[PDB]
Amino acid sequence: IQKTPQIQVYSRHPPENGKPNILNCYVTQFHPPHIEIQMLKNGKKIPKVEMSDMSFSKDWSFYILAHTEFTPTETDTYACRVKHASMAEPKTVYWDRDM
Amino acid sequence: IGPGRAFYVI
Amino acid sequence: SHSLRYFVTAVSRPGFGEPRYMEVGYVDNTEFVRFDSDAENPRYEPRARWIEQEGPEYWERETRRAKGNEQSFRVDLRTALRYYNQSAGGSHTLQWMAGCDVESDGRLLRGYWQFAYDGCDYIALNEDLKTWTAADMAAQITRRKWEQAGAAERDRAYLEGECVEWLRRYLKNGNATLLRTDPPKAHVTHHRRPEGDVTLRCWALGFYPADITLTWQLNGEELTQEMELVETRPAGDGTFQKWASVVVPLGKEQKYTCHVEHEGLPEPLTLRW
Repeated sequence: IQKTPQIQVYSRHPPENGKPNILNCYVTQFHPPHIEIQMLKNGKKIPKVEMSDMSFSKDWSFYILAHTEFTPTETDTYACRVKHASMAEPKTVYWDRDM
Repeated sequence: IGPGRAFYVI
Repeated sequence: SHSLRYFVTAVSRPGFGEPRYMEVGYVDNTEFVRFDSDAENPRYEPRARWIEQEGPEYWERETRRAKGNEQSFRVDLRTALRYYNQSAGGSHTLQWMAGCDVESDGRLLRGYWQFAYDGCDYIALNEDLKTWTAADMAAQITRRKWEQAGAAERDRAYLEGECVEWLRRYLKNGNATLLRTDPPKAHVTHHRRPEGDVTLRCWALGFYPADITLTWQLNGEELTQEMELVETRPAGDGTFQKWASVVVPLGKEQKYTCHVEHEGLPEPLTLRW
């Protein structure tokens, strides 16, 4: 219904093991506005995540950003799962650090 | 400072 | 060239009490003010460190303005249910964008004022700022109402007046992060693929402001529908990121060229692999 979100998971800086960073889950280009966005580390939910950048694509589709401070480790796995009305079931997207 | 609808309703 | 832009949204929630009204303000690509009707004791708050030292007479006036608008949108919402004959069971979405594009010399280039219902365009102020453009026969009802009432004039006065005046004022207090242009960090990467060829991805990192074009060339010819492209994304340091990639034959990765144009580039970059 009315556009399907485009989820991207990435970091502020190119990642380096052991050095503090910020994890962004950028969800964009969707409608209707109501949407839920969870950040997952190894499958359990991360407690405090901030929401920023609500806008319209000059054609009114919505935009919203989720971010969190984290430290990349070789053994940990990150992901963002987003559920939208145009979508049958919540889509989980995994961070890959080598884009 | 933002704009105001000024109660110009549809 | 600078712009002051405001994004307004009101969404109904049937059964779930009063609808949600919110406002977000931007200068260029920088957020600085916020409003949300689901916060208890809904008041206006600063979203950029350089604005917070505006005074209480400012914020109270901004609280007054929003709350006033909150009412118009609730009333506007129910009107939508009659222009279109829709169920009183479902929730709907009403959008609103208003702003101005101002040249560095204080002159404006463009001013916006325009509404959208349920994610689709509805009514919009024309470039010349004199008459309204109504999308359908449901929206044209409003046009006549606002033409006779001389609505377009008042709307025009904000854009021409207060918008320009407050941008000039905004641009002197937050110039540290607003009056800045930061150059892109570009390069090309190679990735082998299972399918037997190669993916070349062109990167542009850490630039500001957010306006940027990323492009691929196969000896002078552009492969627009061949590249895959993500939307400009915030890096969260005031800077932005973006990339675009194509698929090339093993052995011919070096025939393809990548270009980056931005303010932060004295001369437009050219990259290969």
